[PDB]
Amino acid sequence: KPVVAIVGRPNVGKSTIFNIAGERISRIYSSAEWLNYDFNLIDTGGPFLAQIRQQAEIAMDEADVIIFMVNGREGVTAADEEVAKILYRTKKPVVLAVNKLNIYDFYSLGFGEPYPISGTHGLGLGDLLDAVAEHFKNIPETKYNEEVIQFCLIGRPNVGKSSLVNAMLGEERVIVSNDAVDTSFTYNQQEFVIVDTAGMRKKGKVYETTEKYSVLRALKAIDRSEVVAVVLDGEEGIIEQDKRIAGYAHEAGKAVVIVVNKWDAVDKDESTMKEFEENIRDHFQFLDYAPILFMSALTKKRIHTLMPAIIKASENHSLRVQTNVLNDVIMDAVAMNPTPTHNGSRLKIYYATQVSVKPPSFVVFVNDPELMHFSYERFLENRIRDAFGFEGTPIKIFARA
Ligand SMILES: Nc1nc2c(ncn2[C@@H]2O[C@H](COP(=O)(O)OP(=O)(O)O)[C@@H](O)[C@H]2O)c(=O)[nH]1
Ligand SMILES: Nc1nc2c(ncn2[C@@H]2O[C@H](COP(=O)(O)OP(=O)(O)O)[C@@H](O)[C@H]2O)c(=O)[nH]1
Repeated sequence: KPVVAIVGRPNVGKSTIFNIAGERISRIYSSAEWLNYDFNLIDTGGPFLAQIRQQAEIAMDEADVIIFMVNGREGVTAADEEVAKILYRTKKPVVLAVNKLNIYDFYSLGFGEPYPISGTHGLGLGDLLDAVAEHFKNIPETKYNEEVIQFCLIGRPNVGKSSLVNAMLGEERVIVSNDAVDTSFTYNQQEFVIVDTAGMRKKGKVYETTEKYSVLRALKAIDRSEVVAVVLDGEEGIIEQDKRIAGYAHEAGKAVVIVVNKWDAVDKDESTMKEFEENIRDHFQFLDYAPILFMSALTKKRIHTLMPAIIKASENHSLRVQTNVLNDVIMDAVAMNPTPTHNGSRLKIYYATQVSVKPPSFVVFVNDPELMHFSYERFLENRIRDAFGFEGTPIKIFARA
């Protein structure tokens, strides 16, 4: 079922590698017999920059996974950087392949680990194809246009999720559209989809006789979303079940916004809001990046703040940083906070780059990864946040030799 395209400037060796393909499906090719993997290929044959652009465009729309190819003998070229600069506009997985041949500043292209390959005898192909196949189980069951922002609202039953969605969808800036498990709409003319509103529209038809299926349904909604709105009940406060879904959204690397509903019903004061906020921070210690919003679906108070926060969390989730700035910020962290020694060896940081988006992920090339301690990693994380923002999203840092 899965579809794969190969993209790159001309003369990097795409034809040799492509020619992994068996027989044409009458365009689309099936994978050859020797491959222990099951997928289809899409051809992209059919001034210099605009004719490269056509290929990448088609690949981005149809392919589930994209192999980005460069030439090892040339190194990274501006032409490669341009193809890179197009491929940034997709949320579909890209895997980088270095042909003809060392593997240092291909990380600069910003797609992570470069997989070296030769086409004469197919050296490196196993590793490449394993890397591509790993993405197959994360392919969207339901497919939307690239522009659409997908988010979910999850929480415990009777926290007012349905009320919130109806309160949100009844605003002047919103236009509701017209696979009716999801709700489509625009807000300030941007397209959005709320994942799994069917499970939210379930009651009235069905008695929910146990939470265990609701929770598993919510985990699946999360898998499909870029932003997760975790809704807490203002009246009752945080109980133990709240933590599970939220931890899952965090571990899955999704953008998160915390929403406290039913704020109309708490006995307010300036102190009451700040106490509830710090209580969230104590119970949800892994969601420090997540903004907290107080609103009432009932009386419509501060409902207008929800969509701007989803947009912003979504923007930061997809943010791609410049390498020179990134390395300046990390060297500024090392200068303000000298690295801890380890018996007799000090951590040295050579170079940093971004390896992916959604969530933002960074690789730091070091001496030895073991000397990079959890606490110092957290320190780098915080320094990265102060320089770039990143509100609403987790970020990942990995040290590599
Ligand atoms: N030495 C070496 N040369 C290669 C390899 N793969 C491709 N080439 C050469 O690079 C050239 C570029 O291939 P090309 O047919 O332009 O593929 P395109 O990317 O679809 O244009 C080919 O003529 C190959 O001879 C390789 O693994 N090793
Ligand atoms: N006091 C108060 N009650 C609310 C608010 N929002 C929803 N409710 C009530 O909470 C109950 C559960 O609402 P529902 O939308 O079914 O929550 P869901 O289980 O998350 O879908 C309903 O009876 C609503 O009347 C609010 O902002 N304030």
